Amino acid sequence: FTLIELMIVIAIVGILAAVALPAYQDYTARAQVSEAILLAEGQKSAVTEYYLNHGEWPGDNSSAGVATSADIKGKYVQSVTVANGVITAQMASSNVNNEIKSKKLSLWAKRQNGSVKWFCGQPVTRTTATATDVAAANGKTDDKINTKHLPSTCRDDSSAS
Amino acid sequence: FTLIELMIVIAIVGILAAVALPAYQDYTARAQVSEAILLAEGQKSAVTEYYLNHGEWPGDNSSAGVATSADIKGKYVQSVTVANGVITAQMASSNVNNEIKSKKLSLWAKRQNGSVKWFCGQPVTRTTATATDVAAANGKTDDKINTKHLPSTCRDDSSAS
Amino acid sequence: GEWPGDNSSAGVATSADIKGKYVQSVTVANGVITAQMASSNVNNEIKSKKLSLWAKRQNGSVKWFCGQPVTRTTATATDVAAANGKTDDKINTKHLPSTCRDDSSAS
Amino acid sequence: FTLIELMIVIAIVGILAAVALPAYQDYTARAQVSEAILLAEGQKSAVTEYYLNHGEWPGDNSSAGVATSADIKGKYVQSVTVANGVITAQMASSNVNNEIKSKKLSLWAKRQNGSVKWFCGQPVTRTTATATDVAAANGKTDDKINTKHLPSTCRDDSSAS
Repeated sequence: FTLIELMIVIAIVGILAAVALPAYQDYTARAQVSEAILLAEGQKSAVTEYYLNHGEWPGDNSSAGVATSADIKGKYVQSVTVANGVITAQMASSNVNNEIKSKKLSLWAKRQNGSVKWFCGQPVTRTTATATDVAAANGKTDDKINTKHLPSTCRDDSSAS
Repeated sequence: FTLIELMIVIAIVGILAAVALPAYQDYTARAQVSEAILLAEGQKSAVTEYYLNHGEWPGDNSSAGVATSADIKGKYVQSVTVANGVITAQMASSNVNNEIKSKKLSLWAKRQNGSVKWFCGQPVTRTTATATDVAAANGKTDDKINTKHLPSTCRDDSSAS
Repeated sequence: GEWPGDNSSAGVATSADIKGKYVQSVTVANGVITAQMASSNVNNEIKSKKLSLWAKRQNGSVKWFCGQPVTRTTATATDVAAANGKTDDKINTKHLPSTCRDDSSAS
Repeated sequence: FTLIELMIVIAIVGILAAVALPAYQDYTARAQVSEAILLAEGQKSAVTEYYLNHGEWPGDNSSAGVATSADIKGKYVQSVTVANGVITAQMASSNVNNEIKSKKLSLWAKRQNGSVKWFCGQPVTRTTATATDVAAANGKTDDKINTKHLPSTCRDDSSAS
C-alpha cells in the first residue's frame, strides 16, 4: 500500500495540476493594457500645446490637429483619442487577455501649482476643451480597465485633478 | 518520501516567498524622487536670469520673482524653492517610498569657464544670492535624499561647484 | 567607466545591508557582488556560504557571472580575482545548479 | 526533478544575469558626449561675426577674440576650441563612458545659398580662417567620436560643407 503512498503522490499530483494558477490572464492584461498606455502619451504635447497656446485643451485630436481615434495605433491599440485634452486609447479585440479585450483609460491633465497634472486612469473626458476638470464618461466600464488588471498607479478617475 | 522531495519542493518554496526582494521600495523612490527633480528645473532660468541680469543669484523664487516654495508643485512635490539661486523641491508625504517620504535636494550653479554649473544634489543653499558657493543646509538629512535612493549622478553636495 | 569598489563606492546597501533568509551578507567588490548563506536552518553544509557576481565588458556591454566568491582586481577593471575565502563561502558546484558555477576567471 | 525544473529556472536565471545588456555605456556616452556638444554652440556667433565682419572665419577663439580651448568648460568638457571658424570641444577624462573619455568633434560652417551651414561632426579644422572648406584633422580619432556613440545626425566630417 505504498501504492496508496504512490497513489497519494498520484492523488496529490491529481489535484495539483488544476486551479493552482491565479491571475496570470489578469497579469498579462496589465502589460497588454499598459502597452496601450504607451502610445497616446505623445499626444499630450499638442494637447498641452493647444492648451498651452490657447489656454484651452483641444476638444480632441482634431482640435489639437493630431492623430485621431482610429489614428495612431498598433498592437493592443484599436483607438487613440483625445477628449477636451483628455486622451484615451483602447485595447485590441484579440490575442489579449480575453478580459481586457477592447478596453480604455483616459488621460486628463488639470492645472497645477505647476502647469498641470495628467492622470493615467479610467476612460473619462474633460467637461470642456476650455476646462481642466474632466467627466467620468465611463462607457459602462467595458473600456474602463480593472484597477486589478491595472497596475497600482494607473488607477485614476475623471475626478483626478 | 518523495513526500520529503515534495515537502522539499514545498520547503524550498517555503523559504522562497520571503525576503527575496531587495531594494524595490528603494528603487521606486529614485523615480518617485526623480519626479520631484523634474519640476524646479525651469526655475533655473530666471534664477540664472536674475544672476544673468544682476550678477547675483536670486535669494529665492521671490527675489527672482518666481513660483515660491508652496508654488509650483504636484505629485511627489510638496515644495519647490530657490535659495540664493539654489533651487530645491520636496518629496510628497504619502503614496511614496515610505522612506523618501517628504525629501529634497538642492540645485546650485557655480560659475564656470563656461557660465556656471548647476548640481542635482543634496538640499543646500547658496551663501549669498550674490555668491555662487552654496552651503550644505542639510535639514538633518530628512529632506536630503539617499544617494542610494538617488541615482548615481544626482549625488551632489553644496560643495559641488 | 569603473565598477564601484563596493556598495559604498556605488553608494548602495552594504554587506550587512540588504538581507533576510539565507542571506547574512550582501556585498560588492569592485563591481563584483556577493552574498552569504545564513548560518542555520540551512543545509548544514552550505551554512554561511557565498558566491560573487562579476561583469566583464563585452561586445555588448558586459557579462556578469553567478559563481564563486571572487573580487575585481580594481573598481576600474573588469577582470576579477578569485578571492576564495578558503572556499567556505564558496559554494559546491554540486550544491550549486549547473549554470551558477563561475570563477573570477569568468569574463 | 521539478528540482531540475527548478534548477532550470535557476539555470535560465543562471545565464540570464550576464551579457544581457547591450550598448548602454555606449548610450550614456552619446548624451555624455552630447553634453559637450551643448557648449561651444555659442562660440559660433563671433566665429560667424568674425566671418561676418571680415568674410573670414576666426582662426580660433582668439582670432575671434573669444573663450579659448581651456576656456569655456565644465562637465564632459575639458576643452572648447575654434579652428579657422571650426569649433571643437572635448569629452572629460572621467565619470564618462570609459570609451568616449576625452573625445571631440568639430563644428564647421561652409557658405550656402543661405549664409553658411555648420556641421556637428568629427574633429576637423578649416583650411584657412579665410576659407570655408575644412580639413579632417582627425587626432587619430581618439577625440573623434564614434558615430555609434554619436547620435544619427551629428556624424559629420570636414568634408561636410
